Order: sequence, then C-alpha cells, then structure tokens
Amino acid sequence: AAKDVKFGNDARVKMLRGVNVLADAVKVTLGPKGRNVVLDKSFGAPTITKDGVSVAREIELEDKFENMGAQMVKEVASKANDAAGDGTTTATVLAQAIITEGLKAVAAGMNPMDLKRGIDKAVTAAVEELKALSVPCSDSKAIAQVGTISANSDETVGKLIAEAMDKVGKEGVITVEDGTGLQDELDVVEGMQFDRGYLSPYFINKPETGAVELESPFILLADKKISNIREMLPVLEAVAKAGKPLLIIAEDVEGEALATLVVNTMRGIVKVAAVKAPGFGDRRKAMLQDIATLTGGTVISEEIGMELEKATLEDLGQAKRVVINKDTTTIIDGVGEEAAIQGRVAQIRQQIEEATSDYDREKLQERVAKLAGGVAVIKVGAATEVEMKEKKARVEDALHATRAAVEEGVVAGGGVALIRVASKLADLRGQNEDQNVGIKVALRAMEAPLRQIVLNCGEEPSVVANTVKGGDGNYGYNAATEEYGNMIDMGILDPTKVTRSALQYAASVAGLMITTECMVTDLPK
Amino acid sequence: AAKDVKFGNDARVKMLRGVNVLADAVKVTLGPKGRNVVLDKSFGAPTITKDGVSVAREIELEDKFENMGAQMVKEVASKANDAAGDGTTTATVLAQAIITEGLKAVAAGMNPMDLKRGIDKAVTAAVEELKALSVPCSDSKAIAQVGTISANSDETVGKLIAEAMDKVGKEGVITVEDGTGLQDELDVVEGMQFDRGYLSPYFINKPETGAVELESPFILLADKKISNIREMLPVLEAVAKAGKPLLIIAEDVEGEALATLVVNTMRGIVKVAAVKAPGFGDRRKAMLQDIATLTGGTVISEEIGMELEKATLEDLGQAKRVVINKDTTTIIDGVGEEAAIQGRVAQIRQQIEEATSDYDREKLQERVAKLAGGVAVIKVGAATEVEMKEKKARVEDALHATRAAVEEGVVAGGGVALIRVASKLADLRGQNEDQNVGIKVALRAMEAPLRQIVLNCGEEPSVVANTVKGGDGNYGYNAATEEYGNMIDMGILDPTKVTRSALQYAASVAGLMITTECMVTDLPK
Amino acid sequence: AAKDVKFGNDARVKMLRGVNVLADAVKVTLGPKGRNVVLDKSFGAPTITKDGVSVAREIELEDKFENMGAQMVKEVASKANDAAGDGTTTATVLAQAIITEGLKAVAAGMNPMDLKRGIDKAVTAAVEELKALSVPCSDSKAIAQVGTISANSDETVGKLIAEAMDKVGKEGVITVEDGTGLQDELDVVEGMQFDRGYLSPYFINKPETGAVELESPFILLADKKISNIREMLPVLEAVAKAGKPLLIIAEDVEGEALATLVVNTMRGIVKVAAVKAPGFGDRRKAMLQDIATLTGGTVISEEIGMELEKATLEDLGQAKRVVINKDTTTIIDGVGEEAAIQGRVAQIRQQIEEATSDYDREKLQERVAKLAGGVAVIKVGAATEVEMKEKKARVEDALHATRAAVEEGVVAGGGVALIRVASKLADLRGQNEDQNVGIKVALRAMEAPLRQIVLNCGEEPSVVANTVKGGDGNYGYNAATEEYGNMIDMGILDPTKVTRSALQYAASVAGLMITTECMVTDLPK
Repeated sequence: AAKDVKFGNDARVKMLRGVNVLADAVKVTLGPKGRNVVLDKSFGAPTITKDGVSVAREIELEDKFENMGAQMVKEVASKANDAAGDGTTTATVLAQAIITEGLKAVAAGMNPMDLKRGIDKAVTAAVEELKALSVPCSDSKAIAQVGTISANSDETVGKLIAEAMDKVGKEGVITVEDGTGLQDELDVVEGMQFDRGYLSPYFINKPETGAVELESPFILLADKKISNIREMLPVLEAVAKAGKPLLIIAEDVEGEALATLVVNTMRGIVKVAAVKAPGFGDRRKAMLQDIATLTGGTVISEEIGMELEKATLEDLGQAKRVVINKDTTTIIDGVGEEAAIQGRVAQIRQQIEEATSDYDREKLQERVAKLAGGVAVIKVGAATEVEMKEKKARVEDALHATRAAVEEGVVAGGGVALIRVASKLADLRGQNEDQNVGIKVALRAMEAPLRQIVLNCGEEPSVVANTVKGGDGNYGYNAATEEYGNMIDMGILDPTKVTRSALQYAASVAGLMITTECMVTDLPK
Repeated sequence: AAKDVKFGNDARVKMLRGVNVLADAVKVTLGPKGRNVVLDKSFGAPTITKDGVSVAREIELEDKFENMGAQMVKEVASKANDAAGDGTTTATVLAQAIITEGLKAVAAGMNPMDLKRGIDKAVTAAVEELKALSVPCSDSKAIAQVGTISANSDETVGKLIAEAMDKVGKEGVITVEDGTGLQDELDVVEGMQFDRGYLSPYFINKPETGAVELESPFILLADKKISNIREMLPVLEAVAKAGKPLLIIAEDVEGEALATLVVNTMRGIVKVAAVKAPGFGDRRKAMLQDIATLTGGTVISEEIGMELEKATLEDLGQAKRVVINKDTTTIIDGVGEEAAIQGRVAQIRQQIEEATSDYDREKLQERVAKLAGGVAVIKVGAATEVEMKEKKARVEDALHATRAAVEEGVVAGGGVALIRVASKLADLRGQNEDQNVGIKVALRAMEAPLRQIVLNCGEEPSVVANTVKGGDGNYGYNAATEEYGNMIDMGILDPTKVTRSALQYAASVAGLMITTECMVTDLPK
Repeated sequence: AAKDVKFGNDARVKMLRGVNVLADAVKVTLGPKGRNVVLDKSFGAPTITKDGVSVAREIELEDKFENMGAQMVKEVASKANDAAGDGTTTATVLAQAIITEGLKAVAAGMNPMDLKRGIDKAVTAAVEELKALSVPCSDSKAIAQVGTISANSDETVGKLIAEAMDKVGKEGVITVEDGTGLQDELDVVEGMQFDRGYLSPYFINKPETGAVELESPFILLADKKISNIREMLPVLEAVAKAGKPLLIIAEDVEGEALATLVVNTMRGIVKVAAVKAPGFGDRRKAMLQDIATLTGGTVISEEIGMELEKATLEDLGQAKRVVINKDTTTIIDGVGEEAAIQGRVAQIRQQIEEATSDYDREKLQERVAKLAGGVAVIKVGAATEVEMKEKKARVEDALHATRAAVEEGVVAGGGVALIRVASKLADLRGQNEDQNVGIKVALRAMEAPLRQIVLNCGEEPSVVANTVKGGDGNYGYNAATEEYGNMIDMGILDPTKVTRSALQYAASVAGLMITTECMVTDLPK
C-alpha cells in the first residue's frame, strides 16, 4: 500500500520518543531494587515481572515511526541477550543514553558521521579497557563462586556447575533436565552440539524457554534439500504410526515444505521439528556421517543415489533426548554403538595426522572434540515440582552466566565496570571537534546504568556516580546493601562477555540510528 | 472507474513534490559517507540500508499524482540499474536536479520543447565528452584494480575476476556459486547465456537476488506457443515424479498457462521456470537446435510434426545448474556430449564460410562464439556461511562493475566525471535563448551528485565543487579521506558505462517529464 | 494588568523567532547590492529604502515575546549607531548569527554561562586583533579619501571635510549649514559642543534628522532644577513677545516641567528646547560661567541669590544657531564679546598653571580647548534645493565616518575585516569545552556579514568566504565590481571604530540574551 515518508529531524525526534518509551519501560526494572512492571495477558490476570527481557518483547508503539525506533532498539538488545545470555536492560539503557545525547548534539548542527566515528573509537577503547580490567575465572573456585552468584546466592547449583565443568572440560557442553530424586544427578553421555537455529519459531513446543524438547525422537539425516512433501511422506507415516517425535536435519527447506510442516505440527499428528544443515560442503557431509554414526542413522544423499522415499525406521537414527535452542542444537545419548563412534574418532584422528591445511586441521580437531567429549547431563533435585521449575530456571541462567564468564572473564557487576572504563578514558581525543564530542557523549552515556540502578534504589544518582569515579580498581557501590567497597569481594559480578557485548551492540545501534534521516512508513489506518 | 484529471502547472508541482520526496529518500544515502535509512517491514524489526535501490523499491506516495511522478522516476532509475548494474542513486539525483530547474524555468514562461531539445543537445555533448575522457580497462591489471575497488578494496576477488576474464576471453560469461572449501575454485564448463527475461516476477525463488536458481533441472525445447496446459500435463507428471526443477524454453506462453504455472509454483509440488525463446525465425530454430545439442534434449515443433504430449524425460535436456536473471539466462554444464557440440560448431563454421549476408555472418559468428566459449564458474572460498553470502554479493557486484568497465571504459568516480564534463561544456550554445537555458539547466544539474556527496560528508558543497571545476583532467575531491587528488591514483573509479547510462536516462526522463501537462488517474478513495 | 511568564527553551525559541524576523528585515538591505525594502505609511504612498536603521525603527512584532527579542536587538543596534554613526545592519547580522548558533548549542545541554564567557573572550581577542590591523588615518590625504568614499565617491565633500579638519584640529567640531551660493563656503566662529541629549524626544523639530535646529535662540543659564513653571512664566512671556526660539540649560528638569514644555511645544507659541546641564559640581558652575561668557548671558543660581523670575531678555544669552543632537549639543557664534572670551580662556590658563590634580588639569585643558578652538561651519553649495538636501545628508554621514576614522583608524570594509580577524583567531582556546564551543560559535558568526553581502550580490557566499580566508592582509572581495583584490586600494573602507563597536555590542547583547530564561509580559489582548 501507500507509504508515508518522513525525513529530517522530525523523524529523529519521533524515533527518539519511541526509544524513550521502550527505555523507560525496561530501565524501570534495572538493578537489584528494580521496580516491578505489569504486562497484559489476553485473558485472565495480568502477569507481574521484573525481567527486562520478558517486558521488552511486549512494547511496540501505536504510531509507526516511534514503533520502528523501539523495535530496532529491542532487536539489537535481543541480539545482545542471545550473544551472551543477559544484559538486555543494560544494552537498552546504554542505547537510550547515547541516543538522547547524540541526537541532542546532532540538533546542534554537528556532523553525525563524525559522531558515529567518535562513538566507535570510544567504545572500542572501552572494550579493550574492559579486557584489561577482566579477572580470569579459569579456576574451579571462581567458577563455583559465579555459579552461586548468578543463581541468587545458591552454593549447590554453583557446585554442580563446577563438577560438570570439570567433567566436560573447558569448552564442554552442559545440558539440564529434571531428576526423579531429591539428590542432584550428574553423568556424561555421548551427544552432539552444533550451532544452528530452528527453521520456524512455531516449532517451539515450550515458548517460555524458546526451545524444542523432544523425548526419544527419531532422526532423519539428509544431505539434500527437501523440496516436495512426497519425498518424506512415507517416513512421516512411519513416525506417525510409531507415535514418537521426529527430527529433520537437511541441507535446506523450501517455503512450501516448511509451510506444510508447520501445518502438520499444528495438527499435532507428529511432533516434528527441522533445523538447517551444519557444516559446509565436504565438512558438512563428514559431520553428517558423524551424526549418523552417533544416532545409528543413515545419510540420504542424492549423489550417492538413495532418496527420502526409500526411508525406513531402521535407516533413521535416534537419541534419548534433543533440545533445539534459538541458534543451538543438542543431541543426548545417541543409540549408535560406542565402538563405531570410537572407530570414527580414530578415522578423523588419522585425518588430523595427515592434515596439512591449518583450518581443516582445526575443523577436524573440533570435530573429534565434540565427538568424544559428549554432553554433560545435570538433573535438578528437590521435593516439589514448583522447586523443580524454579531451580531448573536458576540452573539454566547460572550455566549461561558461568560459561560466558569462562569464555572471556568476569568484571565488577552493578554497572561499575562501565564507570571504571569511562573514568580511565577521560582523556581520549578524536581527530576533530565533532569526533571529540561524540567520544564525550559515549563516555557520559556509559554512566547511565549505575545512575539508573541508584535511582531505583532511591539514593542520589550523581553522588554515588562521583564517589565511584573517585575510587580506582573495582571499588563500587553495592546497590542491595547500600554500602561501598570492592564489588568482587561482596560477590556482585557480571561476566566480561555480557558487558562487552551489550556495550558494543548499544554503540552499534546508536551509531546506526544517529545517521538516519529518511523513514518510509505504512500509512496509519 | 472515474478518473480525476489535473493539467497545467498544478500537475507539474504535484509531480515535482513526488519526485522531491523520492529524490530526498534516495539521495540521503549517496556517497561513501551516505546516511543510513530505515525501511518498512510488516513484521519484526525494520531493516536498515544504505543501498538506494531498495529505498526506491520501497517508495510510493499516498497522493496519486506524486505517486505517478515518483513511480516513473523510479522506473527509469531501475532501467538504469538493469542497463549497467549501478547508478540508480546518481540517476535519481540527476533527474531531481534537472526536473527542479526545468520545471522552474517552465513556470518562468519558457517553451518546454526547446528546453527538452537543449537538454538533449547538452547530454549528447556530455556523453561524447565523457567517452573522450574515458580510460581503457583492457589490460588485466586495471581489471584487477576495478574488481578490487568495487568489492570494498578486496584484492582476492578482483584477482579471481581477472583469471576468469582471461579464461573466457573479452566477451565471456561469468557465473558465481558457493565453493565447499576455503580456497576459491575456478573452472570452465560448456554452458550458455542469452538475453531473455522471465515471463513473470513470481518465478523468482530468491527475491533478494531477483533470479531463479535451479539445481539439476530438466529443459523442454519447444518451437511453439503454450496455448493449453493439456500439452504440459504429461511432462509435468514426469517432472513431479522425478522431483527435480523444470525449465521451459518456448516460442511463447499464453497468459492462462502463465497463471497455471504460477499456481503450480505457489503450490510447490513442481518448481518450473519459463522464458521466451530468443533468436528469430530460422535463426531461432537454429539456436534451439544448439540448445538441444548442449542439453541433450530434443526440439518439439508443430511443423516437424511431434507434439509436446509425446514428450518423455529422455526427450528433455538437462544441465547441472541454471540461473534466470531479470533479462538474461544462464545454462551451466549441459549434459549433451561434447563431440556433438563440436560437430555442431563445425557445421555452423561451414555456415559462416558459405555465409553471404554480413548480418547472418555476424549471427553465425556470435553463435559459434557463445557455443564454444562456454561459461566460467567461480566458487567463493572461505570458512563461515555468513561470509559465503557477503563475499558472494561482493563478487556479484564486482563482476557487474568489471564487465561494465571492460565494455566501455572507466572514468573518475565520486561524481567528479560529470563535473569535468560540465566544465568542459561551459560554452555550449543552442539555436535560441530557450535551448541555451535548457543547456545551462543540464550543465548546472550535472553538478548535483558531487554536491550531494559533499553535503553527506558534512563539508561545504559549493566550495568543493568550485575547487574541482578549477582543476583539469581527473583531479577532484576524495570524499572518504577528504583529500584532493587524482581519482585514478586513489582508486575511486566508476565505469564509463554506468555514468553514461545514468546521465542519459535521467535526461530522457527529464525531457519526458517537463513536456507533460495532463495527469489522468483514479479518484482518491 | 495581569502578566504571564514563560521560561525554558520555549522562551529562547520565541526570542529567536523575533530576532530572526528583525534580522531578516535588516540584513536584506546589507551590502552595496542590498535589496530594497518597502515600509508602511498610514497615509499616502509607502516609502522604499535601503537604510537598515529606518527598517529597524518600525519593526515590532505581534507576539509579545518575539517583540521583546526584536526590541532588545534593535535597541542595541541603535546604541551602536549612536556610538559611531553606522553599522546597525552589521551589528544586527552579527547578533542574529551569534544568537542562532548559541541557542542551538544551549539546546544541546551546554552551559550558557560558559558560552557567554567564551564569546566575551573571543570578541576581546577580535577587538585587539582588529586594532592591530587598523590603518592610521592621521594624514589629510587619507581623510580626504575616507570622506570621498563615504559620500558615494564625491571628492569635493571629502576635500571640504579635510580643510575643516585642518582648521579646527584633530579633535575639533564641525557643523553643516546651507550656504547660499553654489560655491562651498567655510568659516570658523566661536562655538561650543558638549555631550548632552535632549530631555524629551518630542523637542525634535526635524524628526528625519533627530535634532533640534533653532535660529537665533535666547539661551537661559540656570544652576538649579526647574521645579515649578511659575519661574518660567516671565521669561516665557518675554520670549513670546520677542517671537524667537530659545535654549534652556539647567541643573535638572522635573517630569512636570518637561510635560509643561512639551505642551508648550505642541502649542508651539514658544520654540523651546531644554537640555541637562553638563559638567559636574564646581566644574559645572565654571563651564556654565564659560557659556555665559560666550553667549553674553548670565548664570542664575539659588546659592548666589538671584532667581529665575527676576530674569530679563538681556540676562539671557544668544547665539546665531544651535543644534541638539540625540546625545550632544552645539552652539554657534555666541553673541558674547570675543575679548571677554579670551580673558576667560586666560583665566582658565592660569588655573591650569596652578592645577596640581591630574584630572582637574585635564578638565581645564579640554575646557580651554573647546573654548578657544570654536566650531567650524561648512556650508554646502549647489544650484537646486533637492541636491542641497542630498549633499547635506552626504556631508552628515561623510563627516561622521571621517571623525570615526580619525578617532581610531580605518580597516578593510565590506565585512572582510571580521573575516580576517576570524582567520587570525582560528586557534583561540577557552578554559574548557563549553567556552571553546562558545569561542567557535563567535568565530563562525563573525563571517555572517560577508556571507550576507555576497548572497545579496547573488554569488555563492561560502566560496567567496573561503577565498577571502585563504588570503592574508586586507585581500577581500569587492562586492560592487565582483573582483578580488585589496580593499584599501579600491577604496572600500570602514572605520575601525564602527566595526569594533558593532561587534562588541552584538557580543554584549548576545551574551545578555543567551543566558535569558524568564519572559514576564502582559497578556495578549
């Protein structure tokens, strides 16, 4: 239909209004003293939550332009959350501060491209400063500490994360499930982990997790793109008779094919979910063969000759359980014989020995690593199902935070790491006046999270900010206890990775929006 | 239904407002320092882009008259894109400048036809002056240079374009695909390319490319029009059972058959692409025989006697991959035996020997050229799939720019070539005062692109324009570094063909536009 | 009546709109190619003028806040005019530029007081740099040159100013007159001048000059305030019988007395002008005795004993002609005997000999100087009354410019002196970022006059500004001839004093205005 176009500073102020609305809605909940926010369920009582991620997905304004601004800020914040596992609120607050200041400066006839360049310089300097200020978390003791801190100060979950961490090594895979007994159970079972996302969000059987958990699902290996529904109709009938969930790994899925699969899942006849083919080319085929070895399945490739129509239940693989995250996959306890898997590992090891190319050697090494390391299994243990659910969620978020900390490090939490890098970078200068102004905008905008936390605590924001900036190291302001001191000592910690990613994505979206004039928009009807 | 008509200068100002909206929307993104622009999306986050083609595609105004003005300018800009491969933003900016000045002069009580004649004289003089200012790009070194600078200064892609260029000669065919390994692969396989477009846009399986990529498709050769789908039923059943893509080269395809094939493609049971049969008469039949030789198919003609109902899978040809551009096609690695192709080449060579007409001789010579030259195949090589996609896009645009440069030449980029032509043609005079005023309008409107680029950079436009006009040769203003110098030395180059086509099409649409009075359109409801 | 206020940035934008209206109205007429502007006349035809003073006189806006902004700028510009004699348009343009930029910066959350301090520092540096760039005008040849160019390039009037300047010395007094013959006349008579303005603007018998010219008036010397009109009744009757004008010098004039004299001028039975008594205390009494000596009058003081009621026509002084400027007075050819004046000069000379205080010695020396030097009178000579009036106006503005140049100096005109100062002060830095931004605002605002002059000429402003900044010395851009070169050589000159005063007053009003929040005003009814 027709499209109203608004360009100039009117577009900028409308977009700023949208970002202001979304940023207020999110920043209210920031901090340990974060205030509650009430959503609206279509039916029944409204839900009340302090979670920035849950509230953020709800807001989308009425008038279209500010809706666009809010939507893209929300999308970048969600990208930040997916990258690390937290920091949606921090990213949104940083984006709001940077954008308010930057658009205020742009309204003063200042070169927006220079503002973007200065902000980029400031944020990269802040990122390397954070890396300098990072504290290693390789030792198991700090791993237990961060696990405890993430899960609302519970030592048992941090301990469990520590033993699983030891079991599956530094870059291991850890999955969480429900255990029958009150005691927590840990064991390692051979299983896969590759980074691919579901074809459609509608496959999500558990929307509150955003994942597809299947119990004893058959698996179909395909090196070919599924084009016609007739190709996998016989296996669809076979699995429907079997009355079990299905998993489809294929080179590609066409639009009509995935539409038909979505319709079938809505029918509920078969609990089938599909995911893209990982790997690439020959590497893709080799690791598909690895999956077949693991699950006892068989790869169906056009080049070899067989077709999906000639698919039997025996030809398919199987596993005890699988989970399809947003951009991750997990296979647990493949049926395939361990001796065959060890033989495949030996074959790939010989390939490593004869490997001459460096990147192919890296691919083979990580392939054998994921093939032999397996998948850690953590089973939550308590008395009541309410504590099952809440402790499972706590274990989930603690595991995310702990792996993020292990990957990069851990800095002082509560938003004071940003304050520290800002104070460290007080003399950073750009190539000219405009870049310098952008640098100063970024520097004074990185103070927004601590100021908002203090404001939620009810104390004076600027006083606490000045007191923190006066100190050096990791000295900061405990929001919960309202006492000063070394944040690491009192346990308030955030992974270096989450803060770095949140700041980087906030700066990226800020620079990407500061330099926009035109907006095409559907007519308000 | 009823149609509101508006004529006189009120129609002209309506048209000017529409063109102003579209031109602002597009020109905001012009130049290396081009400002971003956010676009519509009915669902999810809005997309952010600096490519003016998408912005133009996503523009249409609420008011009907503004909409018609914007739409005709957009159509001419799209024609400019199709001609060369770039320069939509430049064409739109030139059109906006010429339209503003010319409509202003027409409102100043001046003969519009004389303005059009003066603009045409000025633009043809500019075109020949630009051809004089062109720099040849025949040598492989300049080919590598243009390929490198086109793809954001990547030497590897320009190099690869250079080797493919050497492989398939001056007027060879270049195609891009995805390579399994990190190394780039190049090889020549007998193929084809003829200038024909898809019957409808709906065949586009990949809208972001505007093409129809099919893997291992069967081809049906037909010298007749597709009047009834009954003839298409047996082959459709055969290809549905085969479960492979289909291609249809026919003399014509009626609208009802087009609707049937559109419905079939939307169903997804069978994917099929149709395209007009090029050549003409006897030449058309001869090149269809060539296609049959290459693909191992058979030509089905009413005159010979066989009908499309009596068509088997063996009768159809086959190839490893095909792509249907907007107005072009490509066939890669025809199954047909190379000895048969060589025999056909020898037959057409004898036809060349006995050829008497110069035109028939040229047709036969280009026929043997396109038959024996084959098709170059370039496979992108890297690790990640994300970089597969981005480097494939870079290779595509670099190939387009490189072939455009080879066809005609390469001039100073950054919009300074138009400034140089303007300075060279400062004394061009028409037959009378009105033609002279039109000439001056065109001359001062050719400065719009550089002025807009400088304005996007934040510097003073007119100062830079005057400084550039002062110099001679290719001296100008580097936008990225903000340093004066020579564009040839600084690697900021644009093909002569794209600039010439953009300027010519802007002049053509401006001449058409100025000489309009009446605007018939449907009532606003 | 009730009053409404408005504070914050809304007040600033209201003031910005008002000053924008006034600045547009004034700046249109700037430069030699200044565009005309029509005025309003309640009766008869409108008057078309290029003089910015006249245009600014009638400007007052509908909205109260815009009216305040316009009135503040207009009052400061009028102060600039009174200080030097020209440069109202330059002051208004500078104020508009500085205010636009400063309020734009203040909207960016920037400390207004630091902006004021930075602007003050920048303008002080500019003033001292301008003094450094000043060219002396002491020699008679340069005096003739400035007089010639001031009066639209008429050598005769500049010559006449030169001879008068020689007659009455460097700090002499010169007064215009209408000479009967076509030949220009010059004479030296015993006169007087002191810096005092009329009590009421209503005394102005010639509003287009803003002065009070009286022929053969009877001066009355008084050392007392005119509390009651009864004291003025006998002298008023005497002068009514005499049927001649009169002058009144008194210690002070009360509101009732001046209201009564305004009534008596509206009746105009007596031609009366009253001016505040100059001098101070004993110095005032001594110089009033000097006035009595010059005019043959007598000082009437309460302390001595005589009263204003016991005043005869003989007691009053007399002179051939007097003129009361806005803030100055002139008395020409006092009737008093020259021998008595010489004796008084000698007496004050022996007072100088015994004068031990430095400032008292200065007062006595300037007193004898103004007593002995007298007033020179230049009489314009032509054939027609119309050319008499226009040449009289030319003599007025020419001698104003000449005395301004003699006082301080002469710099390059056409607004290029400010450009040169700006280029010289490109590296001036403040104490912090805010003061630096204010400094840059002032520096880029000093380019406004030349830019507006070029824009009125129809050429490109910024190109000319850049070309001028590139040069050094006095190399500017001739607006009239549109040729570059040295302003001094081509006689486009402005006094250093007028440029300095205009810039200083523009900076002062800009500082007073940027730091304004509250606007208390009467309600719009």
